[PDB]
Amino acid sequence: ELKRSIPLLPLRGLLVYPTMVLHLDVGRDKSVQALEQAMMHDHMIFLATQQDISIDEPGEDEIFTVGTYTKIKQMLKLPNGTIRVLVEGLKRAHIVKYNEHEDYTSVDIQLIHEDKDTEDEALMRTLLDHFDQYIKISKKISAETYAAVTDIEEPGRMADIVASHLPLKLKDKQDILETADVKDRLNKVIDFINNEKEVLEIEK
Repeated sequence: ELKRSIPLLPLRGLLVYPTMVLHLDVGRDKSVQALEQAMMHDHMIFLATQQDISIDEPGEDEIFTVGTYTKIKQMLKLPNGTIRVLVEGLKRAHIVKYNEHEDYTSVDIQLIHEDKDTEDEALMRTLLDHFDQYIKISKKISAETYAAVTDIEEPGRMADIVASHLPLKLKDKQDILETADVKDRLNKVIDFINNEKEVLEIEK
């Protein structure tokens, strides 16, 4: 099944699956044009993740070929010229023709099909069990960690140890190591925790 001339929206550091519903804040000129172009027609767009998160104008080489045929549900034009859109993934599809225009990129795609056994039911039971084991195990580990860190009397040592358990990029951990001053170190770690807390709430 073929869909011609679908406006392309390259995602950075984010992947949308069919049936997922989320808000997106769009700013790249060529991305807001793609949105605006879709709203002038059937409200459909093609979301495809960029491979290199640092590129601002990705060519076909820099986007994955398979992505998600998507529906714009609500679109809001912000003060600054940015757009806040609510989208819903519908179907997976693959780029089959790349129409790079001046204002935005457009793409021809072919919808991909799948598609409930009694095997499938077992596998789901297994998926849920392992997922639950993994949730249970994180909860258990992090608790033991909180209790260990609780009994630490030295500020410098508490800042280091708490930093070593947070999901921080290495360069951030290195920053902590490179912060000799204990008060400065504690502050940075507190701040890191806040970011990690805010990021969690963002992804939800």
